[PDB]
Amino acid sequence: DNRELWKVLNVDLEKHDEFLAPVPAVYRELFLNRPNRPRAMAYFDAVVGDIHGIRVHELYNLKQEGKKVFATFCVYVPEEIINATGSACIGLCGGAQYTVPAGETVLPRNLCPLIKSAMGFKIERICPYFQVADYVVGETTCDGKKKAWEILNEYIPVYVMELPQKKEERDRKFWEEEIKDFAQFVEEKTGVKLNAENLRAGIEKINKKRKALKRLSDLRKHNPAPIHGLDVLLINQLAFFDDPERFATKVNELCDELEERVAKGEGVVSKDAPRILITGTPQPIPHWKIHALIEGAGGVVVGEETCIGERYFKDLVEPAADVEGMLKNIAARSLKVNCACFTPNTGRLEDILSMVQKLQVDGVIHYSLQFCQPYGVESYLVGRELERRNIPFLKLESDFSEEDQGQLKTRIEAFLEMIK
Amino acid sequence: MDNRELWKVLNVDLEKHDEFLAPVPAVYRELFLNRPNRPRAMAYFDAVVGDIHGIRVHELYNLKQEGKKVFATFCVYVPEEIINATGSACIGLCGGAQYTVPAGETVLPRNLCPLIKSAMGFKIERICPYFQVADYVVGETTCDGKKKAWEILNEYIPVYVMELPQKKEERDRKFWEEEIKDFAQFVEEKTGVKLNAENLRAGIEKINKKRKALKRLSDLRKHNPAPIHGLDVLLINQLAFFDDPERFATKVNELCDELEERVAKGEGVVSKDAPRILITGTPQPIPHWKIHALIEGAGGVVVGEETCIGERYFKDLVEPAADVEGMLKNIAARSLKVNCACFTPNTGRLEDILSMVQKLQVDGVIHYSLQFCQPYGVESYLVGRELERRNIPFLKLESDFSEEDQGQLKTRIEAFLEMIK
Amino acid sequence: MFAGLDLGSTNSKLVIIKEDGSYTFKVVPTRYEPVKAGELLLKNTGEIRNLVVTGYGRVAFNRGKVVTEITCQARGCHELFPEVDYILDLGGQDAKIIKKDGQGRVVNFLMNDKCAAGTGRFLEIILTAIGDDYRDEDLINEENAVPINSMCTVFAESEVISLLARGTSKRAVIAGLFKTTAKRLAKFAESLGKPRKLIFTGGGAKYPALRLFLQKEMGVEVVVPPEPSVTAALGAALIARET
Amino acid sequence: MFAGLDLGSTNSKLVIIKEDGSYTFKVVPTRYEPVKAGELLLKNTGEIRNLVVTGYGRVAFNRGKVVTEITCQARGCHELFPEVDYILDLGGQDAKIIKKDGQGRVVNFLMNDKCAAGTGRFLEIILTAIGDDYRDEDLINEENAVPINSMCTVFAESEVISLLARGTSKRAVIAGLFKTTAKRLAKFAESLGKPRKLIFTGGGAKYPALRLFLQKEMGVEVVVPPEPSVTAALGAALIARET
Ligand SMILES: Nc1ncnc2c1ncn2[C@@H]1O[C@H](COP(=O)(O)OP(=O)(O)O)[C@@H](O)[C@H]1O
Ligand SMILES: Nc1ncnc2c1ncn2[C@@H]1O[C@H](COP(=O)(O)OP(=O)(O)O)[C@@H](O)[C@H]1O
Ligand code: SF4
Ligand code: ALF
Ligand code: ALF
Ligand SMILES: [Mg+2]
Ligand SMILES: [Mg+2]
Repeated sequence: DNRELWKVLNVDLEKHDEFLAPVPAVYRELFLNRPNRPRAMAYFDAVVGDIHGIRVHELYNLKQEGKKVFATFCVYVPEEIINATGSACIGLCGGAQYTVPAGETVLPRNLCPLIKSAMGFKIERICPYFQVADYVVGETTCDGKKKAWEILNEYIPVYVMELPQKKEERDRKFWEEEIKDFAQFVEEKTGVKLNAENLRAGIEKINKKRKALKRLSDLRKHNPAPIHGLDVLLINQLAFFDDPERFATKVNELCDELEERVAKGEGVVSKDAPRILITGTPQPIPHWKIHALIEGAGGVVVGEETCIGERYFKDLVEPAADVEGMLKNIAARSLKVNCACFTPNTGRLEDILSMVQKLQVDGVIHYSLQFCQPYGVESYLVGRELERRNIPFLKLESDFSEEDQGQLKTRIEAFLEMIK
Repeated sequence: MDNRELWKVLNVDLEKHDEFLAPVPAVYRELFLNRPNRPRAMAYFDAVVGDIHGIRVHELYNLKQEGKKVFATFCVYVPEEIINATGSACIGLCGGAQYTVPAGETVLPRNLCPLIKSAMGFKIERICPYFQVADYVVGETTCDGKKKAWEILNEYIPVYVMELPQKKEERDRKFWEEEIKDFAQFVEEKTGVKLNAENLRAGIEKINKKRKALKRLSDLRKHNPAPIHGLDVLLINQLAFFDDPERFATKVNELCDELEERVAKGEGVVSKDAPRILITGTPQPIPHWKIHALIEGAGGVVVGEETCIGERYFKDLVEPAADVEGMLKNIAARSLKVNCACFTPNTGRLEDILSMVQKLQVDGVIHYSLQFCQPYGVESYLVGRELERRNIPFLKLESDFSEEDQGQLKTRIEAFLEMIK
Repeated sequence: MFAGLDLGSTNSKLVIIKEDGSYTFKVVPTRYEPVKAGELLLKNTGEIRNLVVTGYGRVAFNRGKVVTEITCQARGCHELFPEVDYILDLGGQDAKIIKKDGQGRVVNFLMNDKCAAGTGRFLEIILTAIGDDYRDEDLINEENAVPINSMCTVFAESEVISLLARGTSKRAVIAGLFKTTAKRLAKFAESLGKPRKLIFTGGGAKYPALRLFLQKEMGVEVVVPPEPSVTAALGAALIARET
Repeated sequence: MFAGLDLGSTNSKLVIIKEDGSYTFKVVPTRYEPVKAGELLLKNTGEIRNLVVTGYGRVAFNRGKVVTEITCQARGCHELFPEVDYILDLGGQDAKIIKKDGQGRVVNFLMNDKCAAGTGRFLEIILTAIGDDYRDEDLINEENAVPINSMCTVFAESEVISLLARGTSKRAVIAGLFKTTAKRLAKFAESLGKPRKLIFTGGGAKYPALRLFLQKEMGVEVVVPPEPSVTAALGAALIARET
């Protein structure tokens, strides 16, 4: 059962129990006791309820079959290539304050919580996913991650993809070559050669998952909102852990239910509630705080311009007949992601403005984690443009510590009061 | 009013510029002029400081009057050699002053590197005559804060962004070569001076000579007793980014001559037994003198700086090439030898540190990096760990441009000095 | 008759507007227990028709219409200074810059970032320790207003310790803290636009040297309500009556 | 007699050792004026033949041999526990982890970063503000300590205000502050190598709950001097005798 699996993975059982102990109460308060949630949330509720169970069993069984488990922290790492071989790709961006002090044993305290928390999970041996992973694929995005990989490599082999910092022709070729080098790495480690059939199948599997999430995002444009944003965030978070085929089926089953709600004009709020767009950094599970506060004040979050959100699923791979072309197309897909580690990053602004209009947003909340300098600095020019377009804008920052609620509530609620 | 008239023509905010400048002479008096046993050849640089915003700014302005250009840079990777080949000037404008930090924070996060916030503020407030005279800013894709700040800075002065790779493998080396060739075209376009073998070799020799003079002074600090205080050499390395390369090189070489005379008589600035300290980490732009001032006011002597205002600036010289194409490739390779924490891994920087501990007879290494500097902040872990494995005393410090944390820094430094007595 | 209760981090304030349009006000320390402070303030109040509760303790008080201190401060300051569009409210834990329209409604606002929390409480604490057995009138022309880190109260506290540890004057440090705070708050109060005139309210406005330094830095007139502690509570009471 | 005078951020402490080898101590608050405190302390103590002064006030107090508090602390802790190689000193503004050898010599040390400054003073402030009607008996019996941000005292204060504002029990908050402080200090006390045994000293070691919570995080034996306040001053006095 679960506890024997964690033992074989060399999980620190006591620290892990301590980490998981408060989670059911929080999930009860923020999810299960919230009314009018779609029936199709039951699958995702059960995933959270056994978050370190059945999926971790699946990954362990894949390794005993000779497959591998690749851990990633950025949407730029090509899931299509890993899944082509029948290995697993999981995303282990950290979202927990519990592990931050452990991360600070080797990292500066003035650093993104996402990075510190992930490092602490691996160091304390608290996470069964991090324990079952064979490899970490890092990328050269923000400063903290780039330099963290050097340290993390002492605990788990880290392969570091060099992502460039512009999107010119030279950059796109450089990234193409990085993608082909990574393809070779995967082949070597798995012993599974990429060919037209298995790469096509891997592309198809991940396009299906993205398409599912795109379908769910689109349904949020309706009025009244058919689903609270917090439920969608959760679903986008679990995209990084779940089986992609099952996950896509369950997302699509939810969309069918939401379509019926839309057809009957049913929603989770009244048509007068303020519709909010979140933009900024990803919110990894269980960093639910900002959604929870907005929707507990009577707002509804109707989209996330973030990598646990729109930036993850909006762009699909285009098909091609051979491996060479599919690999070029996989590189191109990821370079559509308008992350603030690129300069300039004007496409992200275009995305935000388009989402405001497609989602009929009453206000934009720009949320970035403390000490995330790419999104922290870029927030100035984003705010300046939304201001001159008369789009209400609130800039928020926090870390994973859950108890700064009062400060965040006053700022959020004053904003909602203002835009009513 | 020769200087104030020029500043008025540069649209300097004259009121704030005086208030910026008003406190500096007393500091310089205290940390430099009243300090005993300084080489006679410090007189030149002392004079530069005394008129820090005059002679040189006038020269730059006169250069613009003749159709040449002034390029402002913030990182040693930008090739001074290409700019200088055309006759145009290159100056480094990394910020070192708390005064402009609030101004920088009007457009930047407050928990960002002070180097960046101070530079942003100088331009926003129109405080700095050098920043006011500069035609262009050349920004590089190094740390997060600088790369994203350039996008904001472009609203105030045109910014050309060079993309530096993040590794040093063959594909990175070729990439950087292409960026250097792109930059060369930009300088040719803005100056109207097409580069050729003649003026590009000339540009290389001029900066190679400045680098060589700085290398020469660096090697002389290896002697015991130390012939010069590290604070004076920090100053010189700071002024290398403002001064005329030729005049600067000549005056550094004149200083080295006097220091050789000191070495030849066993003359030093401190006793034989004073702790010999290596600084490593981020650059310390003028007037960020605090750390050196505190180490040496506590009886130590700084004998080297493993930083870009220091060893990383002058260690590597361009190698000769016959034609323009080969010189551009060699310029590119010179700067790619700099072992900045923005590259991964950055194992050369650790080899340089060990090499300088041995050559400079160092008793302790003080790793100083600016608050919220994440590349050097993070890399500090592995650096201190390897110096620990090698039984090299190691002290990690951090601070910003605010001067009144002296008490905290003194206790840390002095306990370290006591530990390595 | 119409009540506004402002349960702040530091002080709790009650304004009562009577039928004849006049009003009374009471302030008591919160003592980290806003429920107790509100019951105490409402003790013996009389029959209340409408109540609005604001401040941090609004999340816990079990009756009254809830409204944020931003909206209340705008409304209250509008009652006093309809002709001034910008408001700086300095409390014990938060700083707020607010721009209001000709009806006193919020057009835009900004609160302190996380690293700027706690400015007012730090001023309260350090002034009690190193006293100010001088009178405010003397900090204004200090020759040495030593500059003190503006980053946060942790960095500032460090510098205060080192400065007094080496013998710097008490007054010079006090002057330095007020000037640094004023310089930071001057930039802050320009975040929504350059005010032609500024209302400075909240308890932090009760430091006359802070107001003078702020006004000199901003270069425009800074008006302080006759009782800056209660302006947000007045706004709550006005909203309660309007409601 | 040989005297050691530790002029710290928060308290100033005096140790006098006779020829016998017995010693007396005296402690007074620094009140931001180290010279005064040292003057007050040394009065009527009898003439001193050697003096070592340590702490923030050491320079300004223009008497004696000046030695840093890192070296003094190692000395005075070595007298009491020569078999323990590691020392955690928590004062009012600084935290320090010290590794000494079998002879008492400091072989490595580490002091808190800037954002970790002022931990001790914050605990004193907070305990005062929230008082503690509660007995220290309790914080160990606390089944629902609330984790508080470990970044710095600014972020921790913000959370304390939020928790009490919404009705969290002071006991849950106080227990959470010590626990979180213990967790960070435990990791901090391993920066120099993981000790098999730890000395915990300074005024911070006087909080009973911090001792227990620290030991439980460390997972190894913790020993606390009889008078943690004065061990740095004893080190200074032992150095005055030796010098
Ligand atoms: N004489 C004084 N006593 C106490 N606090 C004062 C005094 N004068 C000014 N203040 C300031 O008033 C602040 C509290 O202001 P207030 O607006 O009541 O705070 P809040 O609404 O956040 O509870 C304190 O932090 C302090 O900085
Ligand atoms: N009863 C108490 N009163 C005051 N402070 C206490 C008490 N018990 C423990 N302390 C702690 O002791 C600290 C003072 O420690 P000390 O070592 O004297 O400081 P320093 O050497 O830095 O002046 C305070 O900041 C506080 O956290
Ligand atoms: S100590 Fe200051 S700078 Fe550091 S995180 Fe806290 S408030 Fe920010
Ligand atoms: F309640 Al406050 F600033 F802390 F108004
Ligand atoms: F003086 Al201290 F910790 F602040 F010993
Ligand atoms: Mg208030
Ligand atoms: Mg002490």
